[PDB]
Amino acid sequence: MPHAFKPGDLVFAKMKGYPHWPARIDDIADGAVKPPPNKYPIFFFGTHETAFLGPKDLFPYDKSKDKYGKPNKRKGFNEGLWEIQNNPHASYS
Repeated sequence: MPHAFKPGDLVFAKMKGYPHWPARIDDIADGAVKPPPNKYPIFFFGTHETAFLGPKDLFPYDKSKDKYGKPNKRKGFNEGLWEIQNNPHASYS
């Protein structure tokens, strides 16, 4: 059975106006800004941007990649695809 989302989890994350996007639940580093309650900091592969998102927007990677892991015109997306597949846990600082 599924647990709650934990930092390190790979997802497609859905933002308004963007397609399901390859991402990861990040850790909060010491002294860095904390997300609102019931939000997770999401690092988006390719764009390397952070938003805060609840679970309704978070699609587990393993299960969703057949639907969503296909290339896309969008800036950063294909880079995004490569990162999540090939090195999802690197520092892209």
